Amino acid sequence: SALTQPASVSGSPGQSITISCIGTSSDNVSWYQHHPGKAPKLMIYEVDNRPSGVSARFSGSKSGNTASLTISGLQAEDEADYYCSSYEVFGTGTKVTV
Amino acid sequence: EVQLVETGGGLVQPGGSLKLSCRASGYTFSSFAMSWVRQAPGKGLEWVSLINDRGGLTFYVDSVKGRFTISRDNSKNTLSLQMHSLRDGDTAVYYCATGGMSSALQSSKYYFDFWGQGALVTVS
Amino acid sequence: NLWVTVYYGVPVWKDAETTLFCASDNVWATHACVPTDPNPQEIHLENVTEEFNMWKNNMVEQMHTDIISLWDQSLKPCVKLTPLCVTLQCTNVTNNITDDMRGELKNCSFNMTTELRDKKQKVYSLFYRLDVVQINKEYRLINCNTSAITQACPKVSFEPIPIHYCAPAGFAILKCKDKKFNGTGPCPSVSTVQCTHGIKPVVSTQLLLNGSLAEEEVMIRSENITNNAKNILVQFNTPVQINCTRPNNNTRKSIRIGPGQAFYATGDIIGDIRQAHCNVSKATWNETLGKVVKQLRKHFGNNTIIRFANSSGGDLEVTTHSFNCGGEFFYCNTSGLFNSTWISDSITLPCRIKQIINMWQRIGQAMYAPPIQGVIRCVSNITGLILTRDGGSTNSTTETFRPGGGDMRDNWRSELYKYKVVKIEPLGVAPTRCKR
Amino acid sequence: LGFLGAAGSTMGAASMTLTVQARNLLTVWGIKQLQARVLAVERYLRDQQLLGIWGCSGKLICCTNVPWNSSWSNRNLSEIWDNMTWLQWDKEISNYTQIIYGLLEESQNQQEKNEQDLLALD
Amino acid sequence: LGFLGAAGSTMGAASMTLTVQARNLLSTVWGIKQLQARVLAVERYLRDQQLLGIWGCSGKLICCTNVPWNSSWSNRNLSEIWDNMTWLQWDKEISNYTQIIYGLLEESQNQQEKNEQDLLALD
Amino acid sequence: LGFLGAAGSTMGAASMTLTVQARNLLTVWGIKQLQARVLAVERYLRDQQLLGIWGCSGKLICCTNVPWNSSWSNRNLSEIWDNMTWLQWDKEISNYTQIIYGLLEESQNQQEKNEQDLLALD
Amino acid sequence: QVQLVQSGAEVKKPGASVKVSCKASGYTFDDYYMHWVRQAPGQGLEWMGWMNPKTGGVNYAQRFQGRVTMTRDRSIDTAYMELNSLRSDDTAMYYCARDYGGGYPLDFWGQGTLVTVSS
Ligand SMILES: *[C@@H]1O[C@H](CO)[C@@H](O[C@@H]2O[C@H](CO)[C@@H](O[C@@H]3O[C@H](CO)[C@@H](O)[C@H](O)[C@@H]3O)[C@H](O)[C@H]2NC(C)=O)[C@H](O)[C@H]1NC(C)=O
Ligand SMILES: *[C@@H]1O[C@H](CO)[C@@H](O[C@@H]2O[C@H](CO)[C@@H](O)[C@H](O)[C@H]2NC(C)=O)[C@H](O)[C@H]1NC(C)=O
Ligand SMILES: *[C@@H]1O[C@H](CO)[C@@H](O[C@@H]2O[C@H](CO)[C@@H](O)[C@H](O)[C@H]2NC(C)=O)[C@H](O)[C@H]1NC(C)=O
Ligand SMILES: *[C@@H]1O[C@H](CO)[C@@H](O[C@@H]2O[C@H](CO)[C@@H](O)[C@H](O)[C@H]2NC(C)=O)[C@H](O)[C@H]1NC(C)=O
Ligand SMILES: *[C@@H]1O[C@H](CO)[C@@H](O[C@@H]2O[C@H](CO)[C@@H](O)[C@H](O)[C@H]2NC(C)=O)[C@H](O)[C@H]1NC(C)=O
Ligand SMILES: *[C@@H]1O[C@H](CO)[C@@H](O)[C@H](O)[C@H]1NC(C)=O
Ligand SMILES: *[C@@H]1O[C@H](CO)[C@@H](O)[C@H](O)[C@H]1NC(C)=O
Ligand SMILES: *[C@@H]1O[C@H](CO)[C@@H](O)[C@H](O)[C@H]1NC(C)=O
Ligand SMILES: *[C@@H]1O[C@H](CO)[C@@H](O)[C@H](O)[C@H]1NC(C)=O
Ligand SMILES: *[C@@H]1O[C@H](CO)[C@@H](O)[C@H](O)[C@H]1NC(C)=O
Ligand SMILES: *[C@@H]1O[C@H](CO)[C@@H](O)[C@H](O)[C@H]1NC(C)=O
Ligand SMILES: *[C@@H]1O[C@H](CO)[C@@H](O)[C@H](O)[C@H]1NC(C)=O
Ligand SMILES: *[C@@H]1O[C@H](CO)[C@@H](O)[C@H](O)[C@H]1NC(C)=O
Ligand SMILES: *[C@@H]1O[C@H](CO)[C@@H](O)[C@H](O)[C@H]1NC(C)=O
Ligand SMILES: *[C@@H]1O[C@H](CO)[C@@H](O)[C@H](O)[C@H]1NC(C)=O
Ligand SMILES: *[C@@H]1O[C@H](CO)[C@@H](O)[C@H](O)[C@H]1NC(C)=O
Ligand SMILES: *[C@@H]1O[C@H](CO)[C@@H](O)[C@H](O)[C@H]1NC(C)=O
Ligand SMILES: *[C@@H]1O[C@H](CO)[C@@H](O)[C@H](O)[C@H]1NC(C)=O
Ligand SMILES: *[C@@H]1O[C@H](CO)[C@@H](O)[C@H](O)[C@H]1NC(C)=O
Ligand SMILES: *[C@@H]1O[C@H](CO)[C@@H](O)[C@H](O)[C@H]1NC(C)=O
Ligand SMILES: *[C@@H]1O[C@H](CO)[C@@H](O)[C@H](O)[C@H]1NC(C)=O
Ligand SMILES: *[C@@H]1O[C@H](CO)[C@@H](O)[C@H](O)[C@H]1NC(C)=O
Ligand SMILES: *[C@@H]1O[C@H](CO)[C@@H](O)[C@H](O)[C@H]1NC(C)=O
Ligand SMILES: *[C@@H]1O[C@H](CO)[C@@H](O)[C@H](O)[C@H]1NC(C)=O
Repeated sequence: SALTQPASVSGSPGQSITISCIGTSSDNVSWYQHHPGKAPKLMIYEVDNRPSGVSARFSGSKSGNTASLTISGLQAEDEADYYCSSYEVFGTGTKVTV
Repeated sequence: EVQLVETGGGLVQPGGSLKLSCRASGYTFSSFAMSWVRQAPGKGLEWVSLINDRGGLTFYVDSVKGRFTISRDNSKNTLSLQMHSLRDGDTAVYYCATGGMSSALQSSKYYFDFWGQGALVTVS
Repeated sequence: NLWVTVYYGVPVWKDAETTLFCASDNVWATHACVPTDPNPQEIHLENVTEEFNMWKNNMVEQMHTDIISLWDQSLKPCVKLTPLCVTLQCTNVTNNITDDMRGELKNCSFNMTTELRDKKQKVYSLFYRLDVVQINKEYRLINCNTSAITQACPKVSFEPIPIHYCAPAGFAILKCKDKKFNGTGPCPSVSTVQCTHGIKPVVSTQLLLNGSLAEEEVMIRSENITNNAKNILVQFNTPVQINCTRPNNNTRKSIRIGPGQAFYATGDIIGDIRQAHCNVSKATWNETLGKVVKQLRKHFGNNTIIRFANSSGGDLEVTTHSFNCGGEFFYCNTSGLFNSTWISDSITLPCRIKQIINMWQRIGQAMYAPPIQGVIRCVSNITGLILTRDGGSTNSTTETFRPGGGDMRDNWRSELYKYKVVKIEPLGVAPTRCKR
Repeated sequence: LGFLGAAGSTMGAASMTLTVQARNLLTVWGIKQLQARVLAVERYLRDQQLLGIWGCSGKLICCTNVPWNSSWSNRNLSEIWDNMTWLQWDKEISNYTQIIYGLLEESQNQQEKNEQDLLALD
Repeated sequence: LGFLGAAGSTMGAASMTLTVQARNLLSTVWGIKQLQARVLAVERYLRDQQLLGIWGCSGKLICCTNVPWNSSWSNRNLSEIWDNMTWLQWDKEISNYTQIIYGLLEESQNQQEKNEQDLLALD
Repeated sequence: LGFLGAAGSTMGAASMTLTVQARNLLTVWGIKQLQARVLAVERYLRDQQLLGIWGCSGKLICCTNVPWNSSWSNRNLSEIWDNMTWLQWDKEISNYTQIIYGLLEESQNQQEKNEQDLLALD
Repeated sequence: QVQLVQSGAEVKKPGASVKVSCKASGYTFDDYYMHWVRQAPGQGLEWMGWMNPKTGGVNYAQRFQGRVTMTRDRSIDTAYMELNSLRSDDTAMYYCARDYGGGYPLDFWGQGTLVTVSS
């Protein structure tokens, strides 16, 4: 497919912005966080499930034809590019600038 | 409807022996218990006999406990009552009824749903 | 009022993972299997719909474990060819050689041990070009730096024999009798059986060989048809006839190597050396691929171009169709069968033979297949395919399918997809009107 | 029909054929067959002991003295025995199953004591 | 006499020693062989006990049942069956009819269990 | 009180906890564990057969027809059921247990013959 | 702790080939698929393919078919990715990611190598 993501999300700590993966099929939606200079990591295993050892601040959800990642509060440490994925298809990247 | 059609008859010696038969229709035969209830000519009702759904269980009043045999043939949907010896107090119209007992699996009854037209047994 | 009544023997079961046992009428189906009653029983369950999932069925894992264990046991009371890792002096074979097997069979002489330790003997054997790597015309066997090698016993046959997996007492095997069953989900037609049907433990990749055909139409079975990482099992409605041969008139020599141990080696090829080609019926194969495409269109769309191409790469066991034919291990080049574009005579496959086989993709345990004398015929029925789907497509109206496999469990999933094992729980309670 | 044949039949019909299921409760494969046989014996004996402590030893249809609590299931007899199968019932009462077992055990204990006291009334 | 002592005795005399032959049913190549033998003995005992259980004879050595005897199986009188015959000759005589008797006993117990359940339904 | 919790308790108090202590009675390492499990099964079956031949099958508290002989223990019912534990009692009458069991078997044999005759008297 | 360590950065000329290694540690290599993915020079992540080391099987993205060869050496648990006929579009960060059991979860993602293509 062709996943579409919001290029830039802005805010400040406690805003709790949400990132939306437009165009995904149902089930097995994964989320990845990419820090420039470091290799990425897997934030959401499938729709909402999260890897052991990752903060509870990240929580996924689905809205039928749309998936989303909810951050409980934009802590200063958490700025990066977030990619949603269904199978091999990657989005365009959401520049989460504080 | 549910129809219970007795045949039997009534002309019996005071020390004789008779058999009544009763056919049933309009419902599932093998799932109801059956009974015989007698009514003397001009007096009230008396329960006589009770048979389970499967025909294995018989119950009688004490006055006929050693004389009457109640039996059921589920395959032909018939009930029968064999009377031996008898006595002068046995003058009555006998009725089949569906009810009076139920298996543990099904709901309780302890009452009679449908009563047949019956047959008159008179001991000369 | 209602009271609790206890019932023992109620027809209740739950999914469970237990150990099943072998029954049968040799590497497989050995004397440790109990004999099979010639009268099977199948107690059809009317009004029962059960959920099946062939991709998490633990009797496939049990089947795999039993096959590995039987394979390992059959090689134990046999000759270990540790002294055979010596420096080989090999020359090419030019006696009546054809133009196809050019540089494939090599005549190799070496100093072999004999009955007495004090003496050595100069002996010669023919080896294929896949079982010889070039140290520094000096050659060694391919296994000598990775594996210990055991020779298979000459009196043990590699022919598959049907094995029935039977449940122990207290457990039951439920068979799905539906004809459109796709491997997952509810099955409205379930029967309980004492044991499974006769399952031949056939070892193959790329294409599936002998087995049970689909009853109505070609079935496409996958855990997730849209997920690239999963294999697609294609079960044929009609078999495709395949005739594989080893036309070389071979012979077997017995080289004594120790106190009662012997090595069986190739001696010479009486007559012309020709390629061990294999022929698959062409019209039947095309008709079958047409059926496969027609079934795939129900999952990918009726406006999608279906392409077949050969394996993208990997070990010989997965890029070619491996199988055991008459005791020889064939690796046939099926890149003449997966070459097509579908828009909405016979086929001859070259093959190679390998004598040094590392089965089940393990490291450390190699086996030497002793050569079989005489020509070798195999006539068999292709009953299914293992396909994968190429990912990362940029042309959205076409899909490319390539053969795959190599994980032998995905072969047995083509046979155990109808069966589930359940645990019986005969004890239960229910309300009744009776009171103790 | 044969083994588990009544599974799709109603509870009041499947309960008529309890002996059919009851009679079917009793190196690579040497140790595996031995473990399977010991497992089958252990499960059968655990079920028989569990019936024993309830006072239901030797019977397949055993009536007890534990009243039915409407919180476990409030469906009447015409919906349980005539319009339901055993598998559906097992799903329905699974959560409360252990609770029922506990009450059954307790009931037998009281009825085991009381009967003993009657045998002491000279 | 102990185990199998009443083997040549008449069944009348032998029936009084049933406990003696009842207690003798219960007690890596040799490890697997002996565990197979012990499990075999346990399974045979439990099959016999389950078979008695489904007949309504659990816990009994002499169990009377409600199945009539059929002259076709054997027309012998009790003065020959119990007083002039051993269990071996008997068992050989009614070998061809054993399965029929077992089926009748099973059906009789099923009918009796349903009858007992109904007799407790009545209030 | 869990498994063996009444071990130091009064016999008349320990006699209410029979169920807890009855429910808990049921390659080389595989052979060892199978030997232990088969041994546990055989001990359970020997105890159950021994109860069976006494006519006590399916019961935990079984009254019998064998009178108590003062020689085994000339102790009044209070000293046994109110003051002693089962361990002290088991030590007290261990010498005679093989006698007692034998008598029990004999009484059941007589009882069975008696039952047989009554079922025929008719 | 599972780790995946990759070779250092490399600079190649157009037409040359590049072999990127990925050594796995902390888990059984044979049981989990390896996935090779591009970062692309300032664009989002682009998946190129996976390899099943137990059999050696490979699955290449259609756009890279014929150009990329995937292999492994199971004796020291290292995967290899060979790119032939490099072009200026191929300069990127390249990563090896283990698979989460089966399916497409890329879990452990290695450290990455920068392949630079220039004249
Ligand atoms: C799929 O099934 C076919 C047909 O059963 C298999 O062909 C059979 O292969 C066996 C060897 O695996 C043949 O055995 C040989 O038979 C000849 C008969 O003279 C004998 O000389 C040899 O010593 C050996 O016993 C068998 O005859 C042959 N059957 C037929 C009808 O050709 C085939 O091998 C099976 N597939 C696979 C992958 O093994
Ligand atoms: C498989 O097909 C090939 C090709 O048609 C067959 O080859 C023929 O073989 C015979 C000898 O058996 C030769 O006389 C012919 O000239 C060959 N024809 C060719 C090369 O076109 C082969 O026999 C077939 N075999 C099977 C059943 O193994
Ligand atoms: C493989 O060999 C079989 C025989 O082993 C061939 O079978 C013959 O097929 C023809 C039609 O093609 C029939 O007329 C004959 O009756 C068959 N003979 C026998 C002995 O069965 C078969 O043709 C060959 N298959 C392929 C694909 O080449
Ligand atoms: C799949 O088929 C292709 C052709 O479509 C084969 O590619 C040839 O491979 C040989 C070496 O094996 C090269 O010498 C040729 O140049 C290749 N040809 C082309 C057009 O690329 C490939 O080997 C086959 N793969 C298999 C059988 O695994
Ligand atoms: C399997 O068969 C294919 C086609 O039959 C082979 O591809 C040929 O390989 C030769 C060897 O160099 C090339 O010269 C031809 O140009 C190729 N033909 C085509 C149509 O591409 C392939 O190499 C074979 N597989 C293996 C592993 O050798
Ligand atoms: C993939 O298959 C599993 C099991 O068969 C199923 O539960 C799941 O929903 C499927 N998922 C997809 C389409 O993402
Ligand atoms: C055998 O033939 C092949 C053909 O390529 C050649 O490479 C090899 O060197 C030959 N071996 C000898 C010993 O001549
Ligand atoms: C056998 O050994 C001798 C030395 O003992 C050596 O000269 C000869 O090359 C060896 N044989 C072969 C085939 O290499
Ligand atoms: C073993 O030898 C082969 C020669 O084909 C070589 O490719 C491989 O790397 C070697 N492996 C080991 C573990 O030595
Ligand atoms: C497989 O069949 C079941 C039952 O019909 C259905 O639930 C499931 O979605 C099917 N899968 C596909 C891919 O059609
Ligand atoms: C091959 O197909 C034929 C069709 O008649 C069938 O009879 C035969 O059993 C099949 N052989 C195997 C090995 O399955
Ligand atoms: C291999 O070499 C030996 C050397 O004596 C020769 O006799 C034999 O014929 C050769 N084998 C073949 C198949 O040409
Ligand atoms: C044979 O194969 C070709 C491959 O393109 C296909 O187009 C054609 O329709 C097939 N013919 C039949 C009769 O199936
Ligand atoms: C493969 O496909 C081409 C068409 O793309 C066809 O012409 C050729 O004959 C095929 N090659 C084979 C089967 O080796
Ligand atoms: C192979 O050749 C030998 C000659 O030594 C001959 O006796 C035999 O019959 C041949 N076998 C076959 C299958 O052609
Ligand atoms: C299945 O249910 C039907 C009614 O839907 C009933 O007539 C039939 O007897 C049932 N079959 C079994 C085997 O219980
Ligand atoms: C058992 O408990 C679960 C969770 O509390 C509940 O969802 C389910 O409905 C219960 N099962 C029943 C009532 O059969
Ligand atoms: C054997 O038979 C004789 C009479 O024939 C009898 O006295 C004796 O007791 C029998 N032996 C036994 C052990 O029953
Ligand atoms: C006795 O057996 C005969 C045939 O063996 C049969 O016809 C008869 O009905 C049986 N009578 C019974 C069971 O009373
Ligand atoms: C039993 O029958 C035999 C003849 O077979 C006869 O001698 C004996 O007196 C009979 N006994 C009785 C009690 O009828
Ligand atoms: C121990 O004995 C004391 C009296 O000596 C009593 O209060 C207590 O309950 C006993 N505990 C147990 C577990 O029997
Ligand atoms: C009680 O025990 C004594 C000693 O063991 C024994 O001699 C005596 O006979 C027994 N009592 C009776 C009533 O038999
Ligand atoms: C039992 O005997 C003891 C002996 O000390 C005595 O103290 C107690 O009162 C007796 N109990 C009775 C007779 O109930
Ligand atoms: C039981 O016997 C042993 C050995 O004869 C003896 O020491 C002990 O005192 C006896 N116990 C009783 C309670 O008689």
